[PDB]
Amino acid sequence: GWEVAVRPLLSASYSAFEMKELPQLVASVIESESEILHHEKQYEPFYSSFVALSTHYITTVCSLIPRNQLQSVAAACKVLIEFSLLRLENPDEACAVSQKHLILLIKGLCTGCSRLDRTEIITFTAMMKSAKLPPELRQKEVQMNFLNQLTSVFNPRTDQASAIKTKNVFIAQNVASLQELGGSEK
Amino acid sequence: LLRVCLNLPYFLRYINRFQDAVLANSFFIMPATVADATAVRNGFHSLVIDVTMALDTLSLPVLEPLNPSRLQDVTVLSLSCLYAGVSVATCMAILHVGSKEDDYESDAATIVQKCLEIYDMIGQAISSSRRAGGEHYQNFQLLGAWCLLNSLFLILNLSPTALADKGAALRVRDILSRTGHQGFGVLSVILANHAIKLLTSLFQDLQVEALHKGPPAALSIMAQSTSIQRIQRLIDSVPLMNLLLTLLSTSYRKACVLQRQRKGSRKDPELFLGLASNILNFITSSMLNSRNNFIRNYLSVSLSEHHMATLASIIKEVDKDGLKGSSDEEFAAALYHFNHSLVTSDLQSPNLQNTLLQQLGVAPFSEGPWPLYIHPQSLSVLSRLLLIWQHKASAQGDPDVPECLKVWDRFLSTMKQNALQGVVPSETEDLNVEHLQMLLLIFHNFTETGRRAILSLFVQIIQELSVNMDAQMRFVPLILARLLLIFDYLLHQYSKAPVYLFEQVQHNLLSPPATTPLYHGFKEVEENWSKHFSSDAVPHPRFYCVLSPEASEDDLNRLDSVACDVLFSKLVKYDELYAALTALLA
Amino acid sequence: TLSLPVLEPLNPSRLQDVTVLSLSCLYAGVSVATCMAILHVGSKEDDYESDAATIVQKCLEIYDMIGQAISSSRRAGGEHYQNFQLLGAWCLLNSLFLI
Repeated sequence: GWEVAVRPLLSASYSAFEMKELPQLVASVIESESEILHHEKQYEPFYSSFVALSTHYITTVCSLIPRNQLQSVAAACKVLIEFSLLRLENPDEACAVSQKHLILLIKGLCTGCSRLDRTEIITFTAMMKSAKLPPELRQKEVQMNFLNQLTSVFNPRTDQASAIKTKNVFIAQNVASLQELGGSEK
Repeated sequence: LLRVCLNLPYFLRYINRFQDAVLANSFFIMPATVADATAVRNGFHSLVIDVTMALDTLSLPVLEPLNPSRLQDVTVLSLSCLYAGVSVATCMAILHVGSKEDDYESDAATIVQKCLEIYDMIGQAISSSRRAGGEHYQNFQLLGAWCLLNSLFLILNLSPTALADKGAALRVRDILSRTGHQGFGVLSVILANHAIKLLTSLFQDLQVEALHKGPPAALSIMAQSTSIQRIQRLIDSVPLMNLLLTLLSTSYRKACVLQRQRKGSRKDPELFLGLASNILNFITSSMLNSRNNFIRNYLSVSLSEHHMATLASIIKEVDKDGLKGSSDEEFAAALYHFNHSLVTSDLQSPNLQNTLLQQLGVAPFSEGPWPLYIHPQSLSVLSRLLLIWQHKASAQGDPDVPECLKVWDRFLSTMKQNALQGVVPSETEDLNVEHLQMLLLIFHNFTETGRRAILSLFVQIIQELSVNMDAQMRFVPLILARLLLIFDYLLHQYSKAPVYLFEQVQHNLLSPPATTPLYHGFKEVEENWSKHFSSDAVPHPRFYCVLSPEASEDDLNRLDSVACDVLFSKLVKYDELYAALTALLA
Repeated sequence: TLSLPVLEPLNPSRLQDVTVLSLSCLYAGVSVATCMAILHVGSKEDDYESDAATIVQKCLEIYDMIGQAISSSRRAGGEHYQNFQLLGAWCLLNSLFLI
């Protein structure tokens, strides 16, 4: 199953991210959160490249995300920022991402747009092509995200304009997630 | 100029009073008596002159070196006009509860407005200065809030009864220690709005500062205090939660009054609505969403069944308003936002949750008939609470939530009563689609035992309704039709829950008041309905479907295999039930 | 990182570190500028020149950012902001004298 996620990773790599496949990667990240967190250095490169590409693509569609699917995007982004800050705090040799690039990925999850250059994006795609990884299920994931929404109340206190407003809401959410982790201090 | 301003003839009075007040936060106002207020009114004109003078004097470059010595004096002048304005508002409320007139009202309004402006200039000057611009700004904001909150509380607490009883210092402590809400007006709104602003800032300060980083902060700009201490000070001086809710309720109710007047002081309900909406937002964000333990603890303690009842009342008022309007819509959405926050927040006790549910009339353990139609927020809130309860149990694999089980049982009993009576219900007396959707969702979360019991009860109800054919043959089956639709859904969707159902609830009830709810409908039946129905739009979905436009499938395995298994189990007498269904056709 | 809300909490303890980092580039930049001055007096080289120019530019930029942060903060500013300005001016003047 690790295979299909690299699909939205590569299908979108070709011609921008398909919002349609997005609700898939969000799911993936949250499901693999604990693993990205305490994984083995054997698949460090794989996990690191996964996180970087996921962050970049989620930022690329920051302004355009279903308002209903917007909350799951914020959950997956909190997971990604967790991995990024963990790495920036404990520099790892097996990590396939530079501290500059990791700081820039947090900056993009927390700012208007991502900045990772395409040359570096293809480098990440190659470190992912490394494949150095460790229906009914779709409906199960749907019910999981449904409980997620019940617990995750939007509380969003304070067309094209709405798209920019959705983008700013995502930005506020991820800034909160970074501060949630006291990452500012870290 | 500073000396001249601080040496104003009318200012000196309030200045001294405010200083006395700063000691032991003994907030007091002298126009408590109507006659006292009248005398205050008499002096309005010269008071207006002095206020304007001080305002313009501070407007031109002054107190450039905000050295602590000047900083202190300038803050004093600002808080002094603040107290003057709050006392003017208090005397206006006193005259109102007792009841050049407009001239005096004009003077008073001018005084309050200009007074708040002096405060804001002094505040902006402090915040924009290089000598004392930050912690001093924060303590200036505390002093201001404190004054505003105390005044608002006092004004609201002023009742004509107490007024005539007195018939001079308006000690807030006395009212609290001793412990209609009249006296709230445009001026009250103005002060409340400014007070809300100050409150928001100190709470944002709390949030940025480490969670749960002592004594009540001291009422001094120079005094260095923790943000928590400042908030602690405000709470200790006056009950933050109580005052906020009091203002909220009064504002909303007053707005409604103005609306009614229009249907038949500013007469703009929007004004009060705006204040009310702001209050909701502040509490939800600064408090409800606040992760600070101190804040949450205070909230939980402050929360009372009375508050729940008030909240329920407002919800019902908004839900039963029937007028979207403009600002009303914003307030309505904010209301729901607050309601859902309460439902999700652990601050609301289970006791408080049940209290709110009963006050709405949607208590899941109440007696009588189940409300078939539930109001847009009364339904959304109920659904949120029940679903969160089912999730708690599901998270720990706990047994079927009895409340939701009792919900379904009561609902089915009411439906059988309606079908036994076969009386056509009104739209307000007919089960709403979104309600049906959340009920099916709850039925799913239930374990085999719960869902099988529901199926058996449905079979028994249909069989009993078939016992009297003559009445059924001459009774409108609108409710029986709804029951049969529910049973049919529970035939193609019993073992599993459909993705559309989740989306419908997430879109209809997990949303503040697309406005159109998400659901399916009887194409031919809805066509005939339109043949003789309102032309504007479809106000209420009397005819609908929950089975979805499922691909046409022959009876072969049309009914769920699990559902088939249950029907032939000892619990369900299918052979006898099927005969009743055949008879029901008549 | 500085573009992020990393130094946003100007807590007294953080305030010290926030000032520390700011004047740190200030010193780094003034020293890089002094090195460029030594090179000019002695006179991929163009590449290194551009590198040092970018360094000094971002040095001043970080100084300005932390300054405005301490100025508009509700937990710092006034004399604190004035003293940050004083220290920055000291560093810059001493650098000018040395170069």
